[PDB]
Amino acid sequence: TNRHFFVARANAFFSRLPIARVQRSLAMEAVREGR
Amino acid sequence: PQMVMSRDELKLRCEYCRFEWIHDTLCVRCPAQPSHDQREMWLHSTWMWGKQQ
Amino acid sequence: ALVREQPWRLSASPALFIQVLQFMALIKVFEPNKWFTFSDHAPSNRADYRHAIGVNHSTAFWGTGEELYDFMVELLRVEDDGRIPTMLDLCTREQMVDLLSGFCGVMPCGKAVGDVFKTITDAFLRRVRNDISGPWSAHDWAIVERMYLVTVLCDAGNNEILQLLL
Amino acid sequence: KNLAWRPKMSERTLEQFVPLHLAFPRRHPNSWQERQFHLLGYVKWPKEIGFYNAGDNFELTPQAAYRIYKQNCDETFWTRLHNEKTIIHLLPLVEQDPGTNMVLVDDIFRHHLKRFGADHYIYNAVMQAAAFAKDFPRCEQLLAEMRGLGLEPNAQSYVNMMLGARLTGKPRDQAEAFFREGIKTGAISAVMRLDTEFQMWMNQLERLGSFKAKVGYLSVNEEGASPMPRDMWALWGWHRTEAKFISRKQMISEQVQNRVRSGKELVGTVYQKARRQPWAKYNGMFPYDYNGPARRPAASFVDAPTPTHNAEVCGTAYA
Amino acid sequence: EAISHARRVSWAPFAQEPYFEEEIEAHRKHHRPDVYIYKYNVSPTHFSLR
Amino acid sequence: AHWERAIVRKNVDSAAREHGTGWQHLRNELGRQNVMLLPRSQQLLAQYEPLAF
Amino acid sequence: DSFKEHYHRVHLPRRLALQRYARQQSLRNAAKGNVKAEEVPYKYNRWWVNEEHEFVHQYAFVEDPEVTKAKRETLPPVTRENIWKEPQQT
Amino acid sequence: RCYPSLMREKDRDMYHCYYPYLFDHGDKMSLYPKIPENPREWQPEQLQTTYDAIREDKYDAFIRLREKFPELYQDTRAWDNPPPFGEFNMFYSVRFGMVGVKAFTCKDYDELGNQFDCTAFWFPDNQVVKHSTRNGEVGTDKVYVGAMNVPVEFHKPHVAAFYKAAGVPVKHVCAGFPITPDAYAPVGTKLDVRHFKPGQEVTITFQNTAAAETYQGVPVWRIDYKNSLIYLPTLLDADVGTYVRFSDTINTKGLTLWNEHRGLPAFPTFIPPEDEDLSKLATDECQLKSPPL
Amino acid sequence: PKKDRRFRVQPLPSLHANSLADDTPLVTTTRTLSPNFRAFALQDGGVFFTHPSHEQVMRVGQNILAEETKATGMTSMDTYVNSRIQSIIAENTVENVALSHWRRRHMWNLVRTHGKLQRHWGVSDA
Amino acid sequence: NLKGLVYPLPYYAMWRGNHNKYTYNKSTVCLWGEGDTRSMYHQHYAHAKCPTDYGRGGREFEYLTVKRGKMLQKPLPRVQYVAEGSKPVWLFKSWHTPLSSPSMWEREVQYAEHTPEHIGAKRPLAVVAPRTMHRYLFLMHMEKVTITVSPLLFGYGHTIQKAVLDFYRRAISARSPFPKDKVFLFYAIDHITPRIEVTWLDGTSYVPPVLEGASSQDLIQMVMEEAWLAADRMAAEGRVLNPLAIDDYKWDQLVVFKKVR
RNA sequence: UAUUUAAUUUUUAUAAUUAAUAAGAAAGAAGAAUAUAAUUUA
RNA sequence: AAAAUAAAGUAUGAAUUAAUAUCAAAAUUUUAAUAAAAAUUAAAAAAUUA
Ligand SMILES: [Mg+2]
Ligand SMILES: [Zn+2]
Repeated sequence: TNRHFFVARANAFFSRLPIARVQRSLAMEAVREGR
Repeated sequence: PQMVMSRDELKLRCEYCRFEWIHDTLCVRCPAQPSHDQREMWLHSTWMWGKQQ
Repeated sequence: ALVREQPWRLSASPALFIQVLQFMALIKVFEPNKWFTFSDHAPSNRADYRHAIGVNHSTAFWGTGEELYDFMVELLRVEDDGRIPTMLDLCTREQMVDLLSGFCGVMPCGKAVGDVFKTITDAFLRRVRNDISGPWSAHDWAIVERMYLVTVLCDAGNNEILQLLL
Repeated sequence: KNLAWRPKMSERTLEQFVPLHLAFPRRHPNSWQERQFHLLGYVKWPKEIGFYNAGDNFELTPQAAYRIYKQNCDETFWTRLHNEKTIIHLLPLVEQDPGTNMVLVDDIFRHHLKRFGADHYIYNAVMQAAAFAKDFPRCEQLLAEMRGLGLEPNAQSYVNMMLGARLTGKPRDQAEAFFREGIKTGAISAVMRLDTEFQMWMNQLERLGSFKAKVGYLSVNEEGASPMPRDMWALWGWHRTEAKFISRKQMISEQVQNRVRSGKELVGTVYQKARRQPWAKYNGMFPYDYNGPARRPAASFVDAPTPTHNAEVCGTAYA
Repeated sequence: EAISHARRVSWAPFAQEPYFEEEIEAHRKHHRPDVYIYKYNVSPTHFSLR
Repeated sequence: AHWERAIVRKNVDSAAREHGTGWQHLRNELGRQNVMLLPRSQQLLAQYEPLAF
Repeated sequence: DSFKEHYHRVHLPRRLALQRYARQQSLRNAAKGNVKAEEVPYKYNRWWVNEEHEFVHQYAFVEDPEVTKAKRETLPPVTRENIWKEPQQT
Repeated sequence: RCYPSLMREKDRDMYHCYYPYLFDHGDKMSLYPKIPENPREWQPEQLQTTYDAIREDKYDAFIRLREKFPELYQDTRAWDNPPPFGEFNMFYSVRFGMVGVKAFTCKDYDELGNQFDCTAFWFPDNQVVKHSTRNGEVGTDKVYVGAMNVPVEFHKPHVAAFYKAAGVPVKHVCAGFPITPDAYAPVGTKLDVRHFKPGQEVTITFQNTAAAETYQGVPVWRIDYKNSLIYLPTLLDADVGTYVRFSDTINTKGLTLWNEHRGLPAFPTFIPPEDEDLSKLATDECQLKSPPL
Repeated sequence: PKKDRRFRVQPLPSLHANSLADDTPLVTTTRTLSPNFRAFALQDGGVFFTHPSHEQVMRVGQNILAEETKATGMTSMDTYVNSRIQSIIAENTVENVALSHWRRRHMWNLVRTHGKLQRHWGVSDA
Repeated sequence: NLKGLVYPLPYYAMWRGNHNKYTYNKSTVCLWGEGDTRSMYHQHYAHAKCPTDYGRGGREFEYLTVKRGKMLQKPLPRVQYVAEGSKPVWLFKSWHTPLSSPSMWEREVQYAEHTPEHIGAKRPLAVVAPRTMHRYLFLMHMEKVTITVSPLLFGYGHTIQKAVLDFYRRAISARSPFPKDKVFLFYAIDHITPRIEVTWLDGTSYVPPVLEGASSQDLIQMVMEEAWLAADRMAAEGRVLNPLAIDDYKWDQLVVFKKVR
């Protein structure tokens, strides 16, 4: 499928959201409840 | 129901056998002893021209 | 704007009625097919043709002048004797001419619709009959002439007006 | 695999949906309509004589009816019911002009009286005529003559009296007294208490208000007028068996079946040993349902006098 | 239950004969008295053509 | 030959149908009146001489 | 070019033209000074029992353009807390 | 089974009707068919019924019974009292989804020990970019949702034109959602993530690693309404960065997603209470999580 | 052996066997202009018909048309047809060019633009 | 095959085979009472269907309908022939009750307007009557049956005379459940159209309508139906009615067939 | 290689009114290539 | 099925093959033996690759 919605990607913009930060956040919520 | 070859081979066996019409086909129905039911063989109730002559 | 939420506005001033109509005839809205045509020898159907596999989904039928044209026809479509059309007696004579010409020019045929043509032409005649006894100038002859020209272009010649000019 | 055309279903599932009794996309062309009008032996008459009115019903014209009467009075086949049928056919004329159309009613009256001595039929009829002609004294006089003759006034005589009483513009309780006296007599049998029942009769009359009125069923004069019914296969029933229009020689046979004694079947009864089962009868096309109704020579008028006044339009007759 | 408004005995706590002929009320439909008006049957209840 | 005379005949036919008849009557009657117009000529008449046809 | 798709090829724009001709009715009921949304009568008998004696229901919905016109114009009121702060059970 | 109960149109009439059958004279509803005003158009062998004891009485019972036991018949009220428009009809209404991005992968545990594999989707800016109804026809309505605010010069000039016309800030991407007229939200609306409920199911359409794929059942796991994330108990086959079109899965085998038992959506869209400011709010307390599977 | 595609003569109303009689020709045509065709008998045995001319007929058509549209008013198609009839009656020649051509070329009278480049009935050096 | 907008109602589209793909006809294929049959007359559907209500045809049938414009909801019909403030009497009809009791066949809500005082009636009459074929005249609530014939009226062949006297012959015959002591034949002197007259436990008398061309069995039929109606009418005064030996309408019976071998 | 299918004709803001079971300026590397749309850089 | 090698490419440039009209797609029946032969109904766009 050659359409625009499907071809274009958001990779370049990922710095706008802090993936590492949130992963560590839910690791904190991982140890808080004791998993 | 047993399929007879023509109308003449039809017959009423019971006191309770009746003649009945199934869409232009003549038949015999028995409300008691259903083994008595006889269809005069003819075209299917739903046929087209190409499909059944 | 001029149909849905402010329907009165077009009847109020005939000036902008004829303006919209004429701009609408200038771009040719009722043959969208010649928007997509690069050579008049191979006329494109881009506006008129769809397939179920989705060719021309974007360029497919767009109601474009539909509501506008039909609506501003229904402004002239009051044929009832109880009330003559309210905007037509608000029109200057040459205005009437140019709005008839507008209709005549919007259609893909290049010929106005019968009811409209009849209404306007007949409104114009009853104006002309009254005015010709009063104050009159050579200019107003020009108006009548280029009325009669339009009339012939829409293929109804007006025998009345013609025999007025001759 | 388009599913709009070849759906995913068994033919076993799908064959309930093949209509074997099809209604709307009809099987009778227009060309045939006229033909099947002749096959049944019906005749086209000039609009003066009568016509097929809006409900596709053949109705005679008044002044057509009176003439038929005037010719056939002494005929052997003419029965006492035919008289009252004619009198009924005269009512609109009677109301629109009570002076000159009442005399006809009295011709029928006296004539009937000397062919068949006196009857309920004739007295009911003329008293209803007087009820529309708005003569009350004529009605009471009539009723007295019934009782004096030994004729026991019928339930319809009391309804005639309530009608006369009403549309002659007389107060309530003259009609109420008629209804109550009629119920004491054992003519009218009412199931509800008297007041509400009487209200029902009054409401049923005011719906029915007379020919001259501003409101009523009889007050509607528009009649879709046709020389022939615009559909020949119209049903009074459920099936095509029960069809409204039937041959004149069948409509004779059933009239025979009616007037002959009841030995095989019940009558005047609600049971009907043989029940209506149109769906049980033969469903299939006969050859006349393909080639069209069989041709019978069209009904023709030999040596009809030349149509003078062929230009003039005849007036729709309620007159 | 699965029963229709007609045929349902009360609201308090078919395929073999598809058509019916409508019922007049019981005490009315046993012998039904004939009354002319100008060629219409007029009852306290119903109207007809005859 | 058949294609062409089919065409001619078709034309004459429609030109007759304007006047409420058809080839089937006009052929016979043209023969009976001893008129002897070839079909091609009735076509020439129908198209170029309507009043005469 | 099968039969069906040529048919629809020709007739789709004619369907559009015809329903447009249906539309212009409201337009001449507009220009004359009246403004009304042509109303659909509410259908009371949607509840049925078929030959096999079981309950069948007919779903009939009626869109209101005067509601819609307001729904495209302005925001909804604030989302109730009963919705988002508690989950939707499975 | 997967078929409803069949009913033919020849069978819906007075005798098959569940509630009383009603005849429509057009000004008035009565339980008697309309008697034609022109009496001479009456048919032979046809009764005109002004009054009928049988049918009128049954009706009489029904009504008084409805009023004196309103607690038993509160369902019957559906017959007489239809729901107005808007107001989220459970059967009628369809809302729009929103446009996501497959960001990363994760691992979660439920109440018990279990290893979940979550894919995290990110909804950077979701606005309503366009309204489109096709020739005013019914059920043709679309709401076009855009994603990812983007610099002026990104698109080929003809896209930028589109966004200029609309009035929306320029987006990297758009997707249309077919909806019912009540689910409209005004063009330029900011969409949140809590437009989705944490317990629901969601239809997902993305690009496979290479045509378009659709996963229709997938339940929602966990939602960050700070970082505008969303989590799914799935491993997609998709590239990181891939835009994904989200929708509500409208029914699962005879069952509506939205009902009183299960719950109700934030209907046209989620809208935030004006008092809250995400700028004062941390990541953890911003969590919304599902009930146990 | 190929199927026949040649054009068929259309089916005609059935005759009632009264056609078997002599003196009753089986062509039945009685039309509006029928009385206008007068018959005379030539000494040859040939006949001689007297009829109205082309444009007398066409003008009759015009009268009927105008008289049909007097009530409701002429729609565009009636206007076009009346126009064409009128021209055919006065023709004097044969018409070889598309009727629409003259309108296409003259369209600038109908649609007027802004006054800068606006076109008039003579242009250059003005 | 579902594209475009798909409504959450679980299966609307299933019966036409899962697609939304045509839908723009106002016309369909119809049995009697289906859509375009709106305009043709049919005995049944004429009184059983409002002809604004005819919908689409066969397997294309509307489980779901979406239309636009304002909705007009007309107020429900109000009941005729009852004056306001009138406090009615309520009846309790249950399936618990068998069909043998008159308590099934009558008004479920009983007003004081609908109660006839002509006859003594505490509660209004019934609205529906059972229908069977009565082979024999059997004493029901009748205490006497009088048959009056003038022998001076005379004729040969089948006449109403013969019919009435045959009524008598049947009532007094061996196989008749009617007690033979309660049937009274009366020869009248002057020219009486033969009449049958039955007198009930109420003291009210009924005269069956001997029609021209009436036969024996019609009179029997009539007298028995009428006897049910009057049994009810008496039940409405509050008379206490003893059960009947013979049951014409067989409520508790199944149709039995004989054996095979 | 002819037919026949399956794919492709290199970002289409958007997709489904029907058939059957869809297309805006252009070619090197799609990566300045060691997974950041520049890790500060002479 | 991972690993190694080989396929857009500039340049060079053969061989089998070749009755053909810009082509021959789908189905049904018939005809002296597949019948790309007939007849009927039908609905096959171009380029490139497997
Ligand atoms: Mg030759
Ligand atoms: Zn048997």
